[PDB]
Amino acid sequence: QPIFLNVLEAIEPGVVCAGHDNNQPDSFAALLSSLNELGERQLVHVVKWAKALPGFRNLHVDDQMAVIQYSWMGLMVFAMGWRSFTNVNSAMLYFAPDLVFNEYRMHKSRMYSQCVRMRHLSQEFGWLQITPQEFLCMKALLLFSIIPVDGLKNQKFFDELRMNYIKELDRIIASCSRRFYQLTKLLDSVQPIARELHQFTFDLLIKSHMVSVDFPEMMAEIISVQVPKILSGKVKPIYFHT
Ligand SMILES: C[C@]12CCC(=O)C[C@@H]1CC[C@@H]1[C@@H]2CC[C@]2(C)[C@@H](O)CC[C@@H]12
Repeated sequence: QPIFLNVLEAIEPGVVCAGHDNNQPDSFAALLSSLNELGERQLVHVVKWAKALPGFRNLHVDDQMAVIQYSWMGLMVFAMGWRSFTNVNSAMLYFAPDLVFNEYRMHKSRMYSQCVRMRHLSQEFGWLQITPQEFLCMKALLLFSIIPVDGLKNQKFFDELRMNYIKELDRIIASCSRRFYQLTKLLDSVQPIARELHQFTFDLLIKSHMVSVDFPEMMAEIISVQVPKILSGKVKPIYFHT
């Protein structure tokens, strides 16, 4: 109904295929290379989504790219959890229409423990009865949920932007106080999942040539330049709850 939800609903990216050959057997190299390629493809959509968000041009240009390059993992995981919930009721991880992870592929990817936590996130959309509007509002907040400890180039504009995206989530929610507690808690729970994936993908990139896993260009750069800033503690998530 407001101008805010109109925009989020209008800019929400469509379907993104991974390009996975489902005829080949489920090897560690094949699954991860297809996930990597899906990441490269989704990263193009996340950029164009982010730039079309209300007030996103208020940020400094370096801060615009920085906030995208830090928050992409959590954003994509959260959207994937939503796809998994809506399509297959959180039974499998719906990374893309041509890349759906069953229990076997959770195991063959050597990421079973991480896939379990992502499936658990997907089940929370069902357990908490999250609406599409709450999903979109929450997802938009995740873009503004990880920053350098030293701060951004223009920190005031980020703070003002983050404040307003919190306000919009509180609005579309509305002893209802428990709701906001729960949604903030669910948003916080994305961050530990994203950190495990940051560690996994970083380790995988280092050893990629040995295990024949293919990393595309933007993924290789971001995982080698931006992700280690997060893993070294220079860049950290903004939690709601301590
Ligand atoms: C973001 C992606 C791809 C987009 C998505 O739907 C969620 C998914 C979560 C796991 C990521 C994957 C991109 C490729 C990664 C980073 C692998 O290198 C290891 C974990 C994978």
